[PDB]
Amino acid sequence: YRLKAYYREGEKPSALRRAGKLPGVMYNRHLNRKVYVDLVEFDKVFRQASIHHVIVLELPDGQSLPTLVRQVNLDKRRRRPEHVDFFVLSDEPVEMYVPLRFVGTPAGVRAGGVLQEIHRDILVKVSPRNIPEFIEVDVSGLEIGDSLHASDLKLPPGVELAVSPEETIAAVVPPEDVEKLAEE
Amino acid sequence: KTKADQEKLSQALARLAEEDPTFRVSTHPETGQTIISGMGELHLEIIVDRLKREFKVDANVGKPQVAYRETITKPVDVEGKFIRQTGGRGQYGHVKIKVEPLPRGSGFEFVNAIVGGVIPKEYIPAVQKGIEEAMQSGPLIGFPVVDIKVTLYDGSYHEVDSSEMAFKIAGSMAIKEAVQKGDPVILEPIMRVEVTTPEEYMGDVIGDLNARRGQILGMEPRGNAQVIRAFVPLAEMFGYATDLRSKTQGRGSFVMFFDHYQEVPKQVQEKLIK
Amino acid sequence: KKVVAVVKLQLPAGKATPAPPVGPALGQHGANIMEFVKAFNAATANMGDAIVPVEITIYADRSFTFVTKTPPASYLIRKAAGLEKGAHKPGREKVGRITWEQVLEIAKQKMPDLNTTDLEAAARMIAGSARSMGVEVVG
Amino acid sequence: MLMPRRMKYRKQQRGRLKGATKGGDYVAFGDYGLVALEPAWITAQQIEAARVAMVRHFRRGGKIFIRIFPDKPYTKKPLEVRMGKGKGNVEGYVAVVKPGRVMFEVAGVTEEQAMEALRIAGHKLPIKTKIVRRDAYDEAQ
Amino acid sequence: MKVRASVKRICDKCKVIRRHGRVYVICENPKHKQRQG
RNA sequence: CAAGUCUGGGCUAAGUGGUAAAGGAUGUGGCGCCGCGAAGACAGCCAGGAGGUUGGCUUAGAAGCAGCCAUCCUUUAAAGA
Ligand SMILES: [Zn+2]
Repeated sequence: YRLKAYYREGEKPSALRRAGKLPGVMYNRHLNRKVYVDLVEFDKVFRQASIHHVIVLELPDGQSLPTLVRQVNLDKRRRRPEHVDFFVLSDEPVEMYVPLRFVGTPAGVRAGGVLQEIHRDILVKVSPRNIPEFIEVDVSGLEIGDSLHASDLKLPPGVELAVSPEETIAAVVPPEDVEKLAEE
Repeated sequence: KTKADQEKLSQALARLAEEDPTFRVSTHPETGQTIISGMGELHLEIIVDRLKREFKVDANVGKPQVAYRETITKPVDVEGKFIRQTGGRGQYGHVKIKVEPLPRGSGFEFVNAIVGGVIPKEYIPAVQKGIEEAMQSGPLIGFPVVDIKVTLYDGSYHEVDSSEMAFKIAGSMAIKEAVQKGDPVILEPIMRVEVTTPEEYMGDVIGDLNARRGQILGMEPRGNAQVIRAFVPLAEMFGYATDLRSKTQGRGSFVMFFDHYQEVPKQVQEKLIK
Repeated sequence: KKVVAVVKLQLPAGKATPAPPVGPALGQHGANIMEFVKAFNAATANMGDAIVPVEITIYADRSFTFVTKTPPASYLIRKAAGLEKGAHKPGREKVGRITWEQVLEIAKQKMPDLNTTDLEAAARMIAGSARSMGVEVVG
Repeated sequence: MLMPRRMKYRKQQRGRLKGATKGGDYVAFGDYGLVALEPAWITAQQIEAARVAMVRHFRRGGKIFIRIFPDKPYTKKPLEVRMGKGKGNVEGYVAVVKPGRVMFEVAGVTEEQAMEALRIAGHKLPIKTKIVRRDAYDEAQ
Repeated sequence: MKVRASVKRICDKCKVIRRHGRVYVICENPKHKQRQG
C-alpha cells in the first residue's frame, strides 16, 4: 500500500479538515513529524489496509516509509477519522495485530448458534521483516458449548504472541429463538 | 318460547306432518330443543310462516347446539377420602385411583387394582357406579367426560362405618378431581361429508370447505361428476345446503356421517366458557 | 368420430382405471383402457412398483397406440440401498448408499432417455440424484 | 423488561443531555449496528419493544447485542395532584443515549436480514438512527 | 391502500407517479392504487 | 413610508417565503465513488426459454411456483432443481 502524505508546519489543524485533508502525525522512538493526508485516498486505503497490512507513506522528501496506523481517533457524532497516528516500522521486532482467519465451518453449522469472533485480531510481535497475515484458526470440532482460546495456532517462522494466552479468542453461542419467553 | 307455545307447536306437526310427510320432526336426544328437518332453505322457511302464522306459534329460530365432550391430557392420581366419624353410622369410605387419558375414541375402562383386599369385595361395584356416575358433568362446561381409563389401586375402610354408598361417593370424588387436575380439553364432533360436484365448481368447493375448520381427504371421480370426502365440525357446518348449492349453482349434493370427537383450537376453549 | 392425438399421460404401475386423465384425453381415442392393465402389468409384473410414463397416440379408424419410458431415476436408486423413501432431509442424513460403479450401472439402465451419450456425464445425473434423496455415493 | 437490580438511590435528578457519547461509538461485537443520531432518553420498554421485534423478524437467527443499559430512575407524580409534597415515585427506567452511540448490533446473519431487523428496530425508537457496518471500528480500547 | 402518509411500492408492478404535486402510486391490482394524503 | 425597482454570481417554483414532527417521494439543481461501454450495451421486437425430473421428505395432492430441505447433472448460444 501507498498514500500521499505531506508535512504540516502546524497551522490550523481544523482548517485542513474543512480544507478537505485529514491532519495526522507519524513517529517512532526516533522521529515524530506532524503530517496530514487527503481523506479520499485515506478512506480508500484504510477502508481496506487497516492496521494489519503496512502502509508505505510517500512524503515530499523522497522518503517512503513503512508504517502501521497505530491509532485513529474519531468524531463520535458521525464518525469521520479526524486524525491518525502512523507508526514507522523498522527492523526491530515490534507489536501489532495480526488478523485471524476462521477457515472451517463448525458444528453450530447444522445444529445452530453462531460463531462469535470474540477477538478476530491478536497482539503478537515480530521483526517488520516477517510480515505475516491472516493467521488461520481451525474450526469444525466446535458445537454450541465450549470454545477455544489460548495460543493454539500456526505461529509462522518467528511470530511469538504477546497476549496471554488465555483470552477467549472465539466461541459459539445459542441462537435467538422467537418462541422463547421467560418474564411470566 | 314459554312452555305455552311448546304445545301449539305439538299440534303444529300433528296436522302439518300429515299434510306433508316431506320432512321430519325430532327432539334432540341430548338437549330438549327440537329439530325441523327440511329439504332446502325455502322449505323450512315457508313452514316458519304457516307454523308461526296459521298456528300463531311464536318461538325461536337459531341453530342447533353441538354435543361436546370432556376429557384430559395428562394422567393424574389423587386421594378419595370421605370419613364422617361422630357417633354411629360412621360413614367411612376412601380410595385412590390412576387416571390416564386414552386415544380420542377409546371409551370407558376401570381397573380393579386392589391387592389383598384393602377395599372389601362388596364395595367395588359401588365405587365404580360412583366414578362412572361423576363423569356426567364435565369439569369445564358439564359434558360427558369421556375417553379415559381408570385404575383403582388403593383405598382403606372401616369395619362398621363403611357403606356400599359411602364408597360410591369417595370414588365419585377421586374422579371428580383427577379430571380437574389432568388439564381438561373440550372435545367436539367431527363429521364425514361427501359433496358430489362437477370438477367445474370443485375448485372453490374444496376451498370453502377448508375455510370451515375442515381438512380435506380426497376425490375419486364418479359418473361425469367427482366426489370429495373430508371432516368438519358440526358448528361450522350449519346451513351447508344453501352454501354448497351456491358454489355449484345447483349441480351440487352432499351426504354426512359422524366419526370422532376432537379438541377445540384453544381459542375455542375460552370461547365455550359460557 | 373425434380428432387425433399424441397423448402424453403419466400413469403409475398397476393403477389402470378408465378414470381421468385417461378419460377426457382418451375419450377421443377409443382406447382400450383395459388392454393396458394387462399389456403393462405383464411386463411390469416383474418390477412391481415404480410409475411408467406413456404416450398414447390415436388415429382415424378409431384405434390407439402407446410407448412407455423408464421409471423415475429415483426408483432404481431406492432398491439399490435398501431404501423406500428418500431421507426426508437430503445431504446431512445418509440412510443407504451406492458405489462409483453402482451409479455407473444405473446410468446404463436409463442412458437411452436423458440426452448425453456417455456415462461420465450420465452417471453424474445419477450422482446428482444422490443428494436429492440423501443417499451418498460410496467412493 | 430490564433494569437495575439494586441501587444506592431510589430516586435521582434529571440532569441534561449533551453532544458526544463518551464511548461505545464503535462496533466491537456483531457485524452490523444501529446508532443514535439525536440525543434522548430511551425507556426500557422502547428497548425491549425493539430487541423483541428485532429477534421476531428473524426467528432462529444469530445473536443480538443490546449495547445500552437503562439505569436512570424515571420519576412521575401521581395524576391530579399539585406541586410540592416532595418528589415523585419511580415509573420506569431509561438509559441516557447520545448521538454516535451504538445502541444495538447483530452478529451472524445475512446482510439482507441484518439490514432489515435493524431498520425495524429504528422504528420502535423515538430518535433517528443510522445502520453502520464495521470498517474503521478497529481499535477503540 | 388509497389515502395515507406513507405511500410505497407494494409489488414491482407498482409505479410512483406524481401528477399534480401529489405523489400517487399505481399498479395492476386496484388495491395498490394509492395516493399521499 | 424617508432612502437603490443598485451592481456581479447562485438557488427556489410552492406564493415556499408568510412559523409544525416522525415518516413518505423517477421534486429540482449540485458534488461523488463504483458497474456495463460500439469484440454492440439501456428501453428494446422477433426468438428460444429443454431433458434427469411429477428432485427427495411431507400431504388430499405439491409436479420450479404451501412448506421442509437440497441446489448437483445435462445437451448448450443459454435455461434457476
Ligand atoms: Zn403493485
